[PDB]
Amino acid sequence: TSGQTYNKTDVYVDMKELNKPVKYVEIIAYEQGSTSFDYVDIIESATFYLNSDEQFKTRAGEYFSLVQPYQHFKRSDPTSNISTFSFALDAGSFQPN
Amino acid sequence: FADPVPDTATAFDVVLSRFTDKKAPADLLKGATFPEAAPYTDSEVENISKLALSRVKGPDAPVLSFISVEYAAKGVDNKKNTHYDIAFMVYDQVKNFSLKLVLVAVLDAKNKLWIKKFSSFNSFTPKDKGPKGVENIDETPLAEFIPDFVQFSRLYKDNA
Amino acid sequence: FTEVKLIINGSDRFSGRPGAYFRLVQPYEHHVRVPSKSVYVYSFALEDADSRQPNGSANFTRYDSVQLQLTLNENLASGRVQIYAPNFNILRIAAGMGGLAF
Amino acid sequence: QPNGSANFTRYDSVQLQLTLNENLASGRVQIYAPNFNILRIAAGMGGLAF
Amino acid sequence: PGAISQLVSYGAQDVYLTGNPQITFFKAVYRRYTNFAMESIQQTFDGTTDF
Amino acid sequence: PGAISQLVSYGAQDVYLTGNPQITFFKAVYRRYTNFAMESIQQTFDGTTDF
Amino acid sequence: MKLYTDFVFLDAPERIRMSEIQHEYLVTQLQWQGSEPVTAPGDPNGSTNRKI
Amino acid sequence: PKNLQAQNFLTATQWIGVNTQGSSLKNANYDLRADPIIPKADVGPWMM
Amino acid sequence: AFPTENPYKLSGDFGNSTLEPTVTAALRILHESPAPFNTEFFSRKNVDFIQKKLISETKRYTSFDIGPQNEDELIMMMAGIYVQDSTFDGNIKAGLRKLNTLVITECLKQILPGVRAYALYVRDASLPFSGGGEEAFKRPELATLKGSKVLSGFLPLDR
Repeated sequence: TSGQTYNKTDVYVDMKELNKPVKYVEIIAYEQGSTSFDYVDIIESATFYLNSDEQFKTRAGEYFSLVQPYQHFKRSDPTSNISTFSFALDAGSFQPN
Repeated sequence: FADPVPDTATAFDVVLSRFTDKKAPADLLKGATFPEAAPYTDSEVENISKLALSRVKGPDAPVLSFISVEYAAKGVDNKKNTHYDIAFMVYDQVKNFSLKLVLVAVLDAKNKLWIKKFSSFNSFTPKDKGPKGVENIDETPLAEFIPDFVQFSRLYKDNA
Repeated sequence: FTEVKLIINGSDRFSGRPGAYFRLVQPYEHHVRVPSKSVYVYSFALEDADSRQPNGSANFTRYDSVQLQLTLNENLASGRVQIYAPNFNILRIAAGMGGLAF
Repeated sequence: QPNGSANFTRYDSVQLQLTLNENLASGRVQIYAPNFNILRIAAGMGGLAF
Repeated sequence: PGAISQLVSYGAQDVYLTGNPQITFFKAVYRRYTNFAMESIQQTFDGTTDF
Repeated sequence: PGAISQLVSYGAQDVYLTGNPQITFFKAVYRRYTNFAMESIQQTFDGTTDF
Repeated sequence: MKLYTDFVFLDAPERIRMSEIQHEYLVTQLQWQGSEPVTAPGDPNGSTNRKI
Repeated sequence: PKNLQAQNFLTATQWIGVNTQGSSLKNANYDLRADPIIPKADVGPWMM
Repeated sequence: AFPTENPYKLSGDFGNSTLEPTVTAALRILHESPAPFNTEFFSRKNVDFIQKKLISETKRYTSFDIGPQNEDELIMMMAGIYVQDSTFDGNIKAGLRKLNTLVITECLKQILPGVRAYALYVRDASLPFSGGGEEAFKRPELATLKGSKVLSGFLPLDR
């Protein structure tokens, strides 16, 4: 209220506006001011809730960046810090896996 | 009493069926519907499976040795018709393996045993499951060309 | 605000437009008076100012989630933005008893 | 999906003949042979069928 | 002119490619699958997990 | 919780994706081939083989 | 050290079929043999013609 | 719409400029004459 | 509703003229001299057979009555198929049987979807949109449960 800004130790994204069957999600982070490309990994761990129920055991950020993509393409982080989470065996297939 | 082996069945299940009671007991046990179940009795079920195995003495019958019972479902109606639905493991001492058998059997008031079903746990021999399955996920089978009225192949057949 | 845009269930509700649209144009079209002052509005109703007759409304109850984007000017002080949303309900009076139905 | 195989179960004897270089050290030659089998699962039990 | 000249004069040899068509490349299709969901669950070790 | 909760929840879109299933992704399928064997066999040259 | 397994949960129609119907899967496995030959060393204990 | 006697559905557009089989014959009639017909027995691998 | 006689661009396209027979016109584009194979295939009796065969077969496959087809397009098709495939060893009947078979099949391949296409055309050319009501003018469904249960604010007592 007073206009003070404080950093969040724990920050969550509310996926409440999304009402569709989702194949996968993609997660990035970037500087608020530099609204440009070249993404950064600032995530130590992440977990997923549906109606306040855990969906899986909290995993480290490296899991989401390096491991999870195996399901689909570009499981690498040479300059990329793009992490994903899938709800399907593959993301790329046209078929609604 | 009991059921004929399904027209489609393995040889193992046809033999197990050959040893069921297809004839009614006195065909008097029609008097009440469904059992009441409140038993906490265990060892009694082991003896019913053993008795069903004691019924198999055919010249072509496998050697069957009792292992153990699970899902010992019992209850009795008020005409003293005791219903059992028993799942148990049996060891084949000649070919070296174990299977689960399903035993559905009843006792009369005199504790004589009749077997309604004796079969392998697994069923649906034909494997007609709705889902067919795909060898590749990222393969979209090419869409059938829907032909004009005549379906092509009939068109060349009609045209000499 | 240099630009204002409403997002409904993750989609643009309308194409984003300059703050002046919301300060001057919208009031012109739907209200009795154009505020002149830095007041921004957006209607989901057609030509209404209560009007003693509804003519269009947004059923926020059935929106799964809403957020609104404000593109701020470059010389603003820190402070509050209040958002008000006049809405319809049904006053239900029966058998000596009152209360408001949603 | 299999696209061919060599059935070793009926072979009398198999040898791998390796012509070596002359700048080698002593050590191991580790030979793998990925193969097919049938896994049968029934009545709550699994096992490999030979 | 255009691709029409290619479309129209498909020619005699091409009868093996475009005659009595069997499939279409222009109808995207998919098959309905069996509902499932995935969960990542941690398992534990029985015994010391060291060198 | 977990995947079990995901299976219980139901959306209308599901009738177009998981209703009346046609295939599954967890039941391995394959076809059978006449046995064949490969061999790489040397060919001979007729003529000189040089630059 | 932790082991994470991705489990698949099926709806009821398939879960029932999975239990009641028997399965036969075509699967792969590895086999191997070890051997530690002298492997044609400068050392006179070997030869370049070696069979395993 | 069943009495379609005024309609004309055939469009022989794929058949203009056709040669004897899929070869490049420079179709053009270079020989300013009759070009009589060559008999064709449908015997393939070995003509006879 | 529909005319049964077409005011052709060119009326009396083949037939109704003495200056040149149909066969001669075919022979020129073929660049071939007359031969029994040419004179029978491009004859009026064979063209009449083909026109009637196409009308009868179409009516047998479909429920639609069609008239004779644009002859200019048919004769070009006959000559086109002829050049692509004119195989005979001197057995004129066997050659004509195969060649007529190719003409009837190629023609029906155009006529059959053509009739279907036309019937659908006139369906839409006559009335606004498809005539479909709520089937066509169907807005998307939300089908989420944010507010499927309205929390009525209160429940009054029964009196």
